[PDB]
Amino acid sequence: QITLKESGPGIVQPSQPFRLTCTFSGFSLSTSGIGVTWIRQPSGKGLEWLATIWWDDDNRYNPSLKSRLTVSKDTSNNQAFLNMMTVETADTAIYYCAQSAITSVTDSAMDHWGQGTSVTVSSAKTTPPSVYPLAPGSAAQTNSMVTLGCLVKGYFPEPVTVTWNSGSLSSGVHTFPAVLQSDLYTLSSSVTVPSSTWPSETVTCNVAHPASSTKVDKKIVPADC
Amino acid sequence: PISPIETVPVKLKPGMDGPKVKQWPLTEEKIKALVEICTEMEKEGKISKIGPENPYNTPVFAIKKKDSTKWRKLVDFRELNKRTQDFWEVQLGIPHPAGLKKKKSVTVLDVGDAYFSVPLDEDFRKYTAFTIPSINNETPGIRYQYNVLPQGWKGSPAIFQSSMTKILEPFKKQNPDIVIYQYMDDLYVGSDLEIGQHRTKIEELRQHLLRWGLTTPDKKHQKEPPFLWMGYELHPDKWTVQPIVLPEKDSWTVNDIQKLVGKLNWASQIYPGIKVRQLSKLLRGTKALTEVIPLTEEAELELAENREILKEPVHGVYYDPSKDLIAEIQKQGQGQWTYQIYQEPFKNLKTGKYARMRGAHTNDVKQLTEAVQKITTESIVIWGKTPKFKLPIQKETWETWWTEYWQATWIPEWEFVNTPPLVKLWYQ
Amino acid sequence: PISPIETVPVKLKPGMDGPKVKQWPLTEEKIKALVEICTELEKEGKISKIGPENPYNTPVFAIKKKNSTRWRKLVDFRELNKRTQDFWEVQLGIPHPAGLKKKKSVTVLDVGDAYFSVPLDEDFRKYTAFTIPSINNETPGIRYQYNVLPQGWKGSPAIFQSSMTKILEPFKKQNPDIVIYQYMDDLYVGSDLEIGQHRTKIEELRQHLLRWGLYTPDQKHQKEPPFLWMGYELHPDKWTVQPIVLPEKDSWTVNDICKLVGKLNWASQIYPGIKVRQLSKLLRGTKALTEVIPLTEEAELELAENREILKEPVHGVYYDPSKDLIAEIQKQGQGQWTYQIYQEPFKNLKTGKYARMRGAHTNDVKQLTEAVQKITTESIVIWGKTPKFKLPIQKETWETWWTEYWQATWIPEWEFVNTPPLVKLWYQLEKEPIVGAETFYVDGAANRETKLGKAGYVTNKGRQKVVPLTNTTNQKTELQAIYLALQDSGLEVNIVTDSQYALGIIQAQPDKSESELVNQIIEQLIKKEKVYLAWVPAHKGIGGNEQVDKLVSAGIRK
Amino acid sequence: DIQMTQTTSSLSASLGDRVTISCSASQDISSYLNWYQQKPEGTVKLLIYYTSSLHSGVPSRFSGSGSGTDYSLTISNLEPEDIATYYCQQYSKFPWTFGGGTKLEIKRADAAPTVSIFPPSSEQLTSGGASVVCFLNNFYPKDINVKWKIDGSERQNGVLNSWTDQDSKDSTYSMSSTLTLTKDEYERHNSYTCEATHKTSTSPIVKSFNR
DNA sequence: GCTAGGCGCCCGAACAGGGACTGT
DNA sequence: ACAGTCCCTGTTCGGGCGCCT
Ligand SMILES: [Mg+2]
Repeated sequence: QITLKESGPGIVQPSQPFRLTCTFSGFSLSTSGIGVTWIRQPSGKGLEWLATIWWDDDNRYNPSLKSRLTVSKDTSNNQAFLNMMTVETADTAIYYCAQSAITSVTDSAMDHWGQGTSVTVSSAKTTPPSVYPLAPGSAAQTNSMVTLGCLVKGYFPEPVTVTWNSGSLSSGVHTFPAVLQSDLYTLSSSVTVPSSTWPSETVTCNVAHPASSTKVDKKIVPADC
Repeated sequence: PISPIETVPVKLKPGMDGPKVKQWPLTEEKIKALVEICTEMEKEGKISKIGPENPYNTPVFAIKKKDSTKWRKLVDFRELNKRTQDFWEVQLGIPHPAGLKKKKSVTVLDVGDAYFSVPLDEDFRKYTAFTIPSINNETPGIRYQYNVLPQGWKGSPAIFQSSMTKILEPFKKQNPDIVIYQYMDDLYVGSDLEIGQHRTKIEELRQHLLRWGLTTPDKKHQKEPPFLWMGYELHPDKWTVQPIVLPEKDSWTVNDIQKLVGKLNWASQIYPGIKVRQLSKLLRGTKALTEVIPLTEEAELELAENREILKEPVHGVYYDPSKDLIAEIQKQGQGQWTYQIYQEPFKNLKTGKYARMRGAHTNDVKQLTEAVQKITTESIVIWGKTPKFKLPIQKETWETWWTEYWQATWIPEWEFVNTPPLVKLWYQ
Repeated sequence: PISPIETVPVKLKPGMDGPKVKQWPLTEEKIKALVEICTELEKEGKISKIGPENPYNTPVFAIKKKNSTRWRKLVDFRELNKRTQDFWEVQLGIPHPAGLKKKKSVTVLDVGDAYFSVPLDEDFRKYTAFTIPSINNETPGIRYQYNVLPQGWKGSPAIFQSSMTKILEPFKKQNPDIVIYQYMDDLYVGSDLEIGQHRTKIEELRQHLLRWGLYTPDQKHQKEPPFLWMGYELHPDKWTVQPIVLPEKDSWTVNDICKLVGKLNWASQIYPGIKVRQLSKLLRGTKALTEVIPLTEEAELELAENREILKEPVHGVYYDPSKDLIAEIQKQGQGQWTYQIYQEPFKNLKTGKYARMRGAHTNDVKQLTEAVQKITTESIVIWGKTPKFKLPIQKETWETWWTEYWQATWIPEWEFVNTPPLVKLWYQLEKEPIVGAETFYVDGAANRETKLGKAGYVTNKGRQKVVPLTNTTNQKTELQAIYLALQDSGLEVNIVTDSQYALGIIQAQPDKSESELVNQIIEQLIKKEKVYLAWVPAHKGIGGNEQVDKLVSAGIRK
Repeated sequence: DIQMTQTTSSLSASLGDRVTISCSASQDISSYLNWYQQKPEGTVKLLIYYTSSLHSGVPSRFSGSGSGTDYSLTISNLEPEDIATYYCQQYSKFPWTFGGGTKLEIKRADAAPTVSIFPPSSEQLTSGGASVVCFLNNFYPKDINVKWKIDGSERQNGVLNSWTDQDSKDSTYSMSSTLTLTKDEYERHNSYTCEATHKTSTSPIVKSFNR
């Protein structure tokens, strides 16, 4: 019955501060053994401990970031806070908040966790992606299976939805995770389908970018010659 | 100069004078703390400087409570407490709640400061004198005495009871399911509430006291490794009774049978239903110890029968609040200690086993003092009185270190005994 | 002058009156001398004429110094003292130069006319009344009473020390960086101030004491290394005990033994190893006072060995706070132990020796434990800190002992220094009955009304022996029977008693005792190879115990 | 500052196997270590606390052990869910520290990378850019390298990459490499060679195009 | 017709308490 | 079923010497 949900800004300007909210239920931040811990996890890396705020206000901070951290709490409404000052691109990560608790004389672990809020650090402005089809060029198709692609370049921010044929094709589909292209994001998706269906039957690439309210389709037309 | 409430007259036992006990050496760390806490009480006028004209004395030392880090002054008023045992015990004593033993959790608060607010009988003050020593006898000892109810004196809680019963009226009315007992500088508060909900209610009680002038030590709760503060509350139900048990075997040598009858003979004083004639028969002539004697059918009929009596309540053993309490400890090795509490020879009231502690870290002296405290605590809770101790150690040894591990507001009455392994009457 | 220090109140023991002791007629020669003295003390405010109303008197006779020829007023307060209340004496122990810290500038001061400078409780002076009989039996001698602390009175020391503590009290609150070792009327002052700012602080002190009436004569230790303090000599970095003159007489009376031993003990505080156990057993007895006693070779070797190590000029060093303490114990003669407390390799702070045998039947592990304890206390008193030990006992030896001993024991952090003779247990004891050995059944008995009794064993092998004894008791005979089964057996045995008295003395694994019977039983235990004792409840008719009972119980019955 | 390290970084195994994860401490932590499970999605759950105590709800096929400096997690018989990333956390001293994580995979028969390359779309070229995409789909195990070669000579400058997680269906991995140049930098050449080296074939799998 | 108070050591006497045995 | 003694061992204390002020 213990639940925890992080609240955040998701996208934060560099050098500005951010404030995460851990809204919980099921326990009180006033009971003897409870405390609320904040964990970070850079995209790709492992778990990093930030700080733990306890019922008796005897808080403990990560020595590397104590200068930019401040953990608060609203015991009344069951909320825990985490402020970070002068954030850098290095603070782009998923932040989790979990209910830490001291059970006995040796038992002390983070019993329950949250799903985490993603906070990314960038000046980049919400700009839509430019979609480019990928069809075997200079190499005509044989008689087996052909692999068509789709390139989603220069967008911000995450995420983007990629499907094929309005969601019809889903078997040999591979959508790769994006990467940073000068503050912008760039990803590609590939689809493999028997040569007996392309280009005899149309294959279109579906790209959705919620931030910019843009939805564009691009048909994978075969090579010029 | 402190409280306009009328002073209550206290007179020592007829034909007995005041305490004239000498002051034992004190370590610099304790003198330093003791000199400080004494200076402050002098300013506030709880304590007055005195000289040679006062023929009485008592010992003092300080203990650095791992409870709250902060030091505490302790005055060994055991002598004085005997000299005035008419005043607090028979005259005006604090009733005992049979229900405190019956609580899943009980916390204990140090309500000593509460006493520094009632004027002590102007005449009786001479007896509370004490001396502070100095490293390398640099200066004559600095002496003081009390002007207000002193901590660690059996009379203080007795006198302060009037106002104490009034400070508790509200809390006890809004929480009739909580038991509260006062024993000297301690308040034993026990509840059947959940642990975390108990911690709260205690914390609330501290407030209610604070709203009345009574301050109670601020106990620390560390957030690292050994979460010792989880032990702060006692659990009277979790307390067990270690019974006497006869070994179990198939191949009983001559030796084994001897010891098995020895123990059974000892135990015959506790349980009159122990017979050994049928079992001793196996040993008749001058046989060699190392000789597996077959256990007879009607012979092993008592071995498995007597043990069926060694798990029962002793013979109509009841506690008498009018007789003292005695307690014995026997070093059972590998860090284990057993104990027995009784008022009469073999009719004991409790028999238990004080299992080890990792904070003791192989130190016989440290474990014995902890055992003494642990046992005293249980005593106060269950019956409401400290037992006299028959300590399995040498005087010289105990008096050199017991203070280094003492962590209680009170000091029990003890004597030293050199009784060798009488018998493993208490098979651990 | 005199002091403006509030007077300390003194009473007489509950239900007693003052001293009304008659005065002896003194000689016109002695009388006239006292008159000058008293007119002087009266002139200086120390004493005062009392009225005819004062019914108290204590004996006062004059006595001359066999060197200066000066006569001195000597008042004998033996009776007053027997009636003066009890004081809780404030002096708690003498100070030791070993606890002194190295200070830049050191000065020592002495108070002149100390006692005669502190006022006596006005409601008590009447008891210090004394009279100076006149030359002729004509008119009553001059009557006087005391106004200052009477020389040789019970409260004079306790009252002066407290007074003195109050005087320094404020001064020490304003100079927390200057140590004042207050002892009777002698003051040691030391600090890390510059010779100039120091002497400017010392004068500041002398003028503060003069304010309270305490005079500090110019016969004080000003920049005078070594300083003569407490019977020692304080040098910049080293201190020496003042020349101890070992008494070397022709014949030796019991009294001369007491005069030698005490001076030896006094020296043992700084002199490496000093044994006394031996020549101390000379007065051993009821023979008192002046009675020549024959100095055995036992004592001769003691005196010779000591005079040698006492002829070795040694010293001590001061205490350094940062560097902890180390106490090293050495095992010497029967019950004689020697220790050296230091903080740096062979830089002794203080030495000493303990030889108290606690218990009738003890052993070397016990006594070592006893030495460690009394050393700790002694250190706590001089340094307020528990020292680290370097004991000559194997880590394994100790583990065995405390782990098997039923009594609780312990020893603070200690290292093992391998310097013989090492301390260890001389004989073990089987936890389990050994297989392939006679399992003896020993017992004894005796008659209180008579004096003698038998004692013996009955083994499983049918063997029996009963040796009768005279002037013995149950405890001795039941202890005798265990001695037999020891002599009458191999290297492996299984004795079996019915008395804890005997069993207990044994399990304790003693290696020394008071009575011989036990010294013999110990000698056997150390000689054998596998002993095992077992206990059985006597008079309960059990196994091989009945055999020895009836057999030895020729005095008792059933 | 207690450094917690899990030497074993990425570990593959099969359903039913027995796996043990090692967590080494930088100093004695007196058995004050907890174990965490983080599913591929991301949710984090507490398995074991205090070296070897199961948190209510975690299956019995989970068990911890270790002491002093060395600690180990043992999953008796792998189940589909188990295959995940595992973390050890120490709390005998703040700051609290976590291991390095040990990804638990699914063992599969080896497979080579199906390599496809793509000429910069026309639309991309119309803007003024040019990206040459090169997919390396479905292979085993993960370890793989890529090298770009323009008109013979190789170019390591301008190459982006993207690796995928072990597919939860066929247990394979995939990678996407993209060489981005300019409209000029691109047209000013002819042969663009995508080369991929996997453990399956000694010969690097190569795919190229011209003009 | 010469101190007091304090600490130390060594010694033996008186005490005190726990056990064990003898007599109604 | 002890009451009345006797043993034995551990502690306390009074005495004398040492040393100090
Ligand atoms: Mg017998």
